[PDB]
Parts: sequence; C-alpha cells; structure tokens
Amino acid sequence: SALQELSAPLLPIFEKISVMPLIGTIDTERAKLIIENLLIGVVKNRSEVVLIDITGVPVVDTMVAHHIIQASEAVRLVGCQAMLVGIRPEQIITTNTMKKGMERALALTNREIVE
Amino acid sequence: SALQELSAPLLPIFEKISVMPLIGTIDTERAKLIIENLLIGVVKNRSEVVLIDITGVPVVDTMVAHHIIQASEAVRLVGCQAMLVGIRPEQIITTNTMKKGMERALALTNREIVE
Amino acid sequence: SALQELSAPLLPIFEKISVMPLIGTIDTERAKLIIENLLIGVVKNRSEVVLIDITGVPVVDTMVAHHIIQASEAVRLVGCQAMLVGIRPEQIITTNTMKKGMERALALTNREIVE
Amino acid sequence: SALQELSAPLLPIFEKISVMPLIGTIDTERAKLIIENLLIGVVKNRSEVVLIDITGVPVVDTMVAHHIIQASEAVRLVGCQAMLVGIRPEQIITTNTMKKGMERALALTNREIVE
Amino acid sequence: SALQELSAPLLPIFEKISVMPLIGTIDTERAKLIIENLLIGVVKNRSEVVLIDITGVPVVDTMVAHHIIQASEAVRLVGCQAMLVGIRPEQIITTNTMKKGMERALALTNREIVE
Amino acid sequence: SALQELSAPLLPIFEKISVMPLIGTIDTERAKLIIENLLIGVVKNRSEVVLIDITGVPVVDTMVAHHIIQASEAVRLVGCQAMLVGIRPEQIITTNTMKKGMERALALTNREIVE
Amino acid sequence: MGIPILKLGECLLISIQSELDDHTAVEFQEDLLAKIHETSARGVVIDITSIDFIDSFIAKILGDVVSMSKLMGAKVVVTGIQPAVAITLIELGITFSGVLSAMDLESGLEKLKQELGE
Amino acid sequence: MGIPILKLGECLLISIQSELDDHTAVEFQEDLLAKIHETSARGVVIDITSIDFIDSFIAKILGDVVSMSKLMGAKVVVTGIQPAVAITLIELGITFSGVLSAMDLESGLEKLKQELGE
Amino acid sequence: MGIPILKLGECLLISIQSELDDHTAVEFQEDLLAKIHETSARGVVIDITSIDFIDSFIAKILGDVVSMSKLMGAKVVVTGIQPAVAITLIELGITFSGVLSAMDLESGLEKLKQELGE
Amino acid sequence: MGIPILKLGECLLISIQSELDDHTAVEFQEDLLAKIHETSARGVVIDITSIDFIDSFIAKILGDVVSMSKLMGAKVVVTGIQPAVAITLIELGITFSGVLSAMDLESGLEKLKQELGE
Repeated sequence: SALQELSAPLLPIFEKISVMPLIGTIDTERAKLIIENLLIGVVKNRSEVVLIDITGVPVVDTMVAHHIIQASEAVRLVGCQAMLVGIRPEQIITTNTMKKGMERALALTNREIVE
Repeated sequence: SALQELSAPLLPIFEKISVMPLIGTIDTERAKLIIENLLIGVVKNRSEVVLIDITGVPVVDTMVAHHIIQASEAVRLVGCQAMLVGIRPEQIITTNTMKKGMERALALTNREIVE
Repeated sequence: SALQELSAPLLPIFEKISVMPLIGTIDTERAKLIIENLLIGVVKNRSEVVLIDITGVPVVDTMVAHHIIQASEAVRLVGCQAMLVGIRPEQIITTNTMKKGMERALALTNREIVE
Repeated sequence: SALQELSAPLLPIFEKISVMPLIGTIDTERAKLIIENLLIGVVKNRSEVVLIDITGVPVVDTMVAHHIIQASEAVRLVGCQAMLVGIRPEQIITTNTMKKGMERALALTNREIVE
Repeated sequence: SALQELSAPLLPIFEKISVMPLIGTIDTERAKLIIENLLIGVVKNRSEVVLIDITGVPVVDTMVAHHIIQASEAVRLVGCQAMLVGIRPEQIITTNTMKKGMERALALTNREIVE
Repeated sequence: SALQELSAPLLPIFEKISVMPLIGTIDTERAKLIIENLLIGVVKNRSEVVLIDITGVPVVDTMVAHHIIQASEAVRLVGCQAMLVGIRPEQIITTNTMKKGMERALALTNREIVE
Repeated sequence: MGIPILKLGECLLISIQSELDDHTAVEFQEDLLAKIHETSARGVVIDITSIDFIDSFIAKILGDVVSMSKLMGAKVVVTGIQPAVAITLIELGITFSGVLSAMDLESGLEKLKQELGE
Repeated sequence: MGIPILKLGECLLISIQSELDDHTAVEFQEDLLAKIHETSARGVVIDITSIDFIDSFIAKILGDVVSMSKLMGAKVVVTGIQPAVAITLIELGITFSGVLSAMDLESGLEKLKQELGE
Repeated sequence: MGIPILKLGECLLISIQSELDDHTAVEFQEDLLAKIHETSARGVVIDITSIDFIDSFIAKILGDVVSMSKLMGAKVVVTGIQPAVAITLIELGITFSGVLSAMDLESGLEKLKQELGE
Repeated sequence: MGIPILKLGECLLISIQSELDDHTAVEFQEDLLAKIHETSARGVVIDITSIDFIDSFIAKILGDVVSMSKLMGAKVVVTGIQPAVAITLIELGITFSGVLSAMDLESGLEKLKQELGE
C-alpha cells in the first residue's frame, strides 16, 4: 500500500517507477533519499520506461534530481518517453536504455566488465 | 498498479517483489513467463527480501521456479527472511543478498566485474 | 538456559552445542536463524561433540540443516558420536572434528591457511 | 548448568562466555585450565563480547588471564564493553572484534589466511 | 543353444546377445556375473543391436545391468532398437554403435587410440 | 537357429565361434563373406577358443583364410586349443589370446594404444 | 504426409508446426525413433515454438521421446517452450531433468554442439 | 574374539570372516564406529571377500552401515563382492545407490589414494 | 501448415514435403518473403529432396522463389535435387545460373558459409 | 573361521588376535605359507598387536616363522609387539635376531614400502 520501490544490486542503487504520476507521490522523492545515506550508493538510476505522462510534477521528480548530486552523485533518468518531453518548463546526465545506461554507470565509479 | 517489474541488462533479469501475500497475485507467475520470451533473458533473480509472510500457497512461488527452468535458464530466490523459512518441508539454488546474488548467477553465464 | 553462544571467527560462523538434551530448546533453530542473516554468514558449523542419546530432535535438527541451505550457503554437521548415528529411523555434508571441518569450509569459499 | 565452552581451531582454542556475573566462574577458572594439557593449545581467546557486567570478580579473571601465560602462551581479551571497563584497580594483550583477534593470534604464531 | 560368448580386449569385456527373449534364459545373467571376478574387467558391454524384441524381461535385464556396478563398474548398453523401447513400462549409461560404444568406454578408464 | 555369432568393433570387425562343430554349419563362411561387402573389411579375428574339437572339416575353416585374403584384408585364427592342433594330419597369421590379437591387428591399420 | 524432420551435421532438427490428436502423436513417435536408427545421430533439437496448447494425452508423448531417445543413444533438447503451454506442463507436474532446454533454435544448438562432440 | 580393524595410512581395513547372522552383525557394527572416533580416519575399506551368503535383514543393516560412516565423517567402499550374493540377495528391492564398490583390495587403496594424497 | 521455417543464426532453412498442387505454393511463396522481412538473412537453403515429380507451373514457382529471395539480399541454395525431377523436367524454360546447388543439407550449409556469412 | 589374510599392492597383510596354542599356530602357519604361494608376495606384515599372552611353545613357531618365510622368498616384519609378551616370553631363551620388527602398522608398511623399490 504505502510503497513505491527500492533495490540494491551493487554499489549503484537503482529505482523503478510504474504509472502513478500524481502529486501525492512525494514518497518516491523521500524513499530514494531515505535509503541513500544508509547504504552508500554513488550511482543511482531511475528507469521511468513505462510512464505517460508528467502533468505538473517535475518539481518533485527532476528538480529534486539535483538534490541527490549533493547527497552522493549521478541521477540518471533511464529512458524518458517520447511524448513525455514535449515542452519543458525548466544540467543532468541521462541515457537511453538500462542495458546501456548501466554501462556508463560503472564508468563513473571506474569499473568495467570481463567476459 | 497490479504489476511488479520487467527490465534487464539483457544477460540477467532483475525483479523485485514487495509485500503482497495473496493468491490473487497470480500475475507474478503469469506476467513473468510472458517477459521471458519477449526478450532473450537468461537466469533471473526474484529478490523477495521484503515479503512477510506467505502462509498457504508458495506453490505459486516455488513451482514457478520450475517454470523458468524449462522456458529459460535457472532462477535464484534471492534473500529469504527468517520467518519465511520457519517450517518449509515443501531443490532450487538460493542466495543471501542481492549483491552476491548477482555474482553466483553471473558465474553461470561466465562473466564478472573486476578492475 | 537462555544461551547458545554463536559468533563469527572468520567469515564462516562457529556454533557450539554443549550438553542440551531437551526438546524445549526449539530456539537453537529460532535464535540461530535470526542471528544468521543479522550478519553475513556464508557457511557455519554445528559441533555436537557430546550430546548423546537424543530422541526425535532430528525433526528439528535436520530441517534446521535445510534452512541454512536456503537462507545462506551450506552447513556442516561436525563430529557425531557413535550412538547418535545408531539412531537412524529414516544429502548433507559432514566431517570428523572442528579443526578439519572448518578447513574444508574455507576450501568451499576458496581460502586456505598459508605459512 | 556446570559447563561453559571449549573448541579447537587446530592450534588455538577460542572460548565464549555468555553472561554469568557470579562466583560460578570457579568452573571456567578450572575447566579451562584442564583443557590446556588435554591438547597443545598455544593461544586462547576469552571473547566476553556479550557480558554486562563484572561486579567484583576480575581478580578471578586476571589470574586466569595470567595462568595461561605460565601454562602455555597468549591469552587475550576480545571485545570488552564501555560499561564493563568502568573502574580499573590494577599488561595483558587485548583486541576489539572477534574476527580481528583471531588474525593477530596467527600473527603471534606466524600465519595468515590468503589464497 | 549352449550359452553366450564372452572375451576381452584386456581392459573391457564384450558380450553378444542373439534372439533369446524368454525368462528361462537366465544363463546370460548368471554366466556373465561369473566371468567378472574370473578376469577383472572394468567396463563391459551388452551389444543387443540385433534383437527384436523384448516382452518378458522388462526389469531383470536392467536389474543385473545395475548390479555389475556392484563389481565392475557400470555396463554400457550398446544399440537398443526403436521397436525395443517404442513402448515399455518405464540410470543406465548407453551408446548407439560399438565403434562409438568402445571409443567412449575407454574414456571412462582414461585410455585412447591415437595414430 | 540361423546364426553362428557376430560383432562389430571400429575398423577391424571380428567374429566369434562357439561350439558348433559340424559340416552343417557352413553358414559361418556364408554369413561371413556377406559382411565383407557390408562394410570396409580390414583384419578379422576368428577366435575359435571355446571349441573342443574339430576333425571333420578343416577344409571349410582353414581354406576360408585364403577366401577373405582375396576379398579383403587378412585374418587371424585366435586361440587354437591344446589338443585341437594335436590333430594335424595335413601359412597364416595367428596368435594365442584375444587380448593380444588386437595388439598386432591394429598395427596393420596404423593405430597403437595410447595411455 | 507427416511432421517434417530434417538432419544437419551430426544432429537432427525436428520442428513441429501443429498436430491433430494422439494418433498423429504416436505416428510422430514412430517417425523420430525409427529415423535416429535409420541413420546415425547424437543430438536431437525439438522445436515446439508454434504450439500454444497441449493436452495431457499429448505431453506424455513429448514426455516419451524426450526420455526414450536418451536410452536410444542420443542427447535431446526441446527448445522454445511457449509460456501458455509451459503453465500446464508443471500444473500437471513432470520434471524435464536432463533435458536442458533453451529459448530459441539458434541458442538451442549452442549447448548441444558444445557438450557432445566439441 | 571378534572382527578387527587395523590402521594403515589413514585408512581402515575391516576384513571379515564368514559371519552370516544379524545379531553378530549388529554386535560387529559397533566396532567400526567405536574405532573411527579414536583414529581420525577418512576412508574405511570394508573387505567382504570371505563371506558367501548373507541374510536379507543383514542387508537392511549392512546396507545402512554405508550411512553409518558417510554421516560419521569418512567415506566407505565395499570391495570384493561375490557374484552369488549380488544375484540372490541384492536383486531384491533394496536400494543400493552411490556406494562406490571396488573390485579387489589392490584397486581399493589405489582408488583411496584419490581421496587422500593427490 | 506443413512448411516450416527454422532460422539459424541469420541463415534460414526450408523443408518441403510432397506437394500436389500450385495452390499450396502461392500460400507458401508469400510465407518465405514474410519471414525474410521479419528477420535478417544471408542465405536461405531450400531442400526439395522429398519430391519425385514436379508440375510445370510449380517449376515456374520454385524457379521464381530463387529470384524473389535474391532481391531481398540473401543468397539461395537449392540442395538435394533428385534425379527424376531434374533429368527431363528442369530442361524446361529455366535460366538457372548463380543458383549454387548442393548435394545434401549438411554439405549444403558449408557450400554457403564458405561463400557468404563467414 | 581361522586367521585371515589380505592381498594389498604386491605385499601381504595379516591380522592376528589372541590364539591358543601350537595347534592354533599350525592351523595358521599352514594357512600362511599356502597363500604366500598363491599371491606373488614379497613382504608379510604379521600384525599381532591384539595379543594378551604367548605360550613358550609358540616362541618356537613365531620365533621360527621368520626362518620359515625367509626361505620361502619373502621378508617378514613382526609388528605390534605388546610389552607383556616381549619381556620374559621372547626372552634370552631363543635365537631372536634378524627379524625386522616394527612398532605400529603405519610404520610397518612404511618400512616394506621401501623394499618394493618404493
């Protein structure tokens, strides 16, 4: 009931937002700040792949995306949709898709992969 | 609302189950095998680290761990609780934490993260 | 009374069962699992060096050897007595004593004593 | 309940003390010295990490932390508490955690665990 | 109709079975176990490539085929027929042809034939 | 009983002769020349070890060695008996035991035993 | 007339389009096990991606040849199980252990060519 | 009186006479367990070459003394089984599975160097 | 419904059983090109081993699906042509050049992977 | 019954518990020499650790079995001699020299390990 998302796959700590884009979801601002200082996440991700659309909430979503840079580092909006970004009122670092968004995530903490 | 997660870095698939202990959530069995052939996903984690507590039917949860064995590669029940494994007489390979849950599933597809 | 004396010398976890021949201590299943995931316990030992003539406690003391397979990595019964193994009315990995069972426990998690 | 603990990690003997702040320490004063000629124990660790507090018997605890120095070798106190140390009337090597005390035992017998 | 022939290329012992599909021919079950401690072959074969079919001996041919693992170890069945196991009531390591049955039975005893 | 025996190892296919000692068993020549153009026909062992005895027809069994030479590669009379060859009222490559007949048969096809 | 079975280099690639009943299932069962002795083979790749519904009287026939071919002398792999048919397989309950299935016919031939005859 | 155990290079070498009765076999099986505590053994080579016939309920106990030692902390091997007893008693529905039976005592310790001694 | 497609690492395959009319082929001719749109391809391998007689209009169709599949990008291999189809019936008004025929489906791949895709 | 024997890697082990007299020795010595014929042995390890007492007539048998089997063609190590038997019953009343005694069976087989080359 009173929950949005949390995770911890690695030192990066990512999130997931399904479609509930109302102003009463101030908890997805707070929960990504609550879990942040407890277990140390340098990189974070967003993954708003399935969301149409944002009406009047970039103030509680992406204006507070600066507030994680002062917390730790690197907000990364993974795949804002096509109709989502029509006219913006209001920078940051973003990407296209999670499989290639996490590629530059470990490149910021100076780690790679090996086959 | 009634849907959990589907996105991947394309060799594994992560997944997260928050607290929903009811048999009417058959979609975590239904809408999981749907996504397993919509991409080419290999061994995937469950991560039920916050789930208290399934009492009557884990047959919807421990027989779906055999559904993925024949449709794709294996499945890791990442991070069970202490109450959840109270008396379970009714195998499959589990882990303890989502960070080391990713390691011994990545060592099946022969890759790691070293620098 | 209210004591079982568990802690963690290495990354594995020691545990000593002294003379406690009673069915009232179900808590050696309960209070071990709570302190199992309280820290990172990969493998652990049992070390029942002298507890001889214990009855149906295997309905606890073998299902507790199945929960550590789920919540963590494997578990090792250390040094059963002569009359204890004679009680087989009805797998798991065992050893002879706690100075060699701990050594093969480190052989699983890929460490050895040097010099 | 006339029993506390014993062990054997092949050179030393780690030992555990759950809380018993009485004159019942004449067991662990005596029953721990008799293990020292039952096997070749060089080091032993006391590990009173769970004990609050010591009322009037550290005189019993300092003789048993000096009998071993003239029996074999290297007694050490592992993990005293803030409330436990309160007034010192009266040296002896100590450590902080149960994990790191075991390593410097091998540093006094010229060993270290790597692979 | 005297018996069934057996000899050896000194590590394995071959065998041939012609059309004898009746339970009164237990001589292939008795005089085959007799030769095993006579000369100590390790692997052995059956080579029932020419037999159609089996009705009366469903288990007793495979019961003894599990019961040279008691003394050899395991036999390898060579060349079952499509009619032979087209239907049956219900393990056994098998091959297809003697030129491949011999070439992999040597690999279980770590020998080879190279130009 | 329209059979004598048969088998089929890799390139040197061989044959077996049990106790069927009469002129009315000329099938062991007739069924044998058919297999020489059923596959490639390099050296072939007779192995008439379980036979006591034959006096009537050596014209069938010894002149057939100069029947397979003109059709294919040569043969080896393996394991003549003791008093079978005592009757010689009236050459060819031969040996004494089946296990060492292959030791020189594979030399004529450029194969030797490795490890 | 029948289910089209071809062969590849030391492997068999049987593909299933659709069926009629158990009579076509026993006719296909007689087809594959005869062909694997009509020639030589070591690996069967069963393709069932085009089937969305299987009756319990049919899954035992695909429970037969997935285990009658192992005793015959060749390892088997049943690639590409649809998610609709995969529910009623274990809702029935029959473990496909030793089968090591895959997702698609390209990746199905990756493991089988690797495992036997590298 | 009894059936002895001799230590030989961190292995045990039980050699049995012609004992065909369960009430002696239960009287015997204490000696296997009461020795393996005192000598820190790792593999016990039970030699049963000098036994011709066995009773059925012995094999429900001697078929469980594998699970005596395998839970005690040492592997066990059953060497030198007669061809008669494997066809008059073992074909009965007892459940020998994973016992690692050798052939003769020469090949026993050669296999039991491959559990201790590289 | 009898003509499968079992694409194998950008290289398709085609099995063809016994046909009886050209009404089958017109439903089939669209199905091959509809697959080569859905996936990338480098060479399709048509196998016509199971055909002993051919309608003259069907030879116009099988002579066309070469040139329907050349323009899409992929090459073709008409492998395993029988004698009696080939000897006196493919002497009709064909212009078979650049066709890269083969002998059997195993060697038919390695006459294509030797040329394209590798 | 009797006193057993056991082949072990071109050597020969034998265990002995408390036997009675020279009749129990001649039923033993005729069963030791008869099976050192059959096995092509080179060293017999007479484990006699489990012995309470030895009569004076056995001292002219086990003090001469080392003169028996030496002439047969194999060395003998009398290993595991108790203190009570050794003092006054293997005393200065016999011709005890050149017997190659040992202490325990692991050091016994270690000695005869270095008579078969290694």
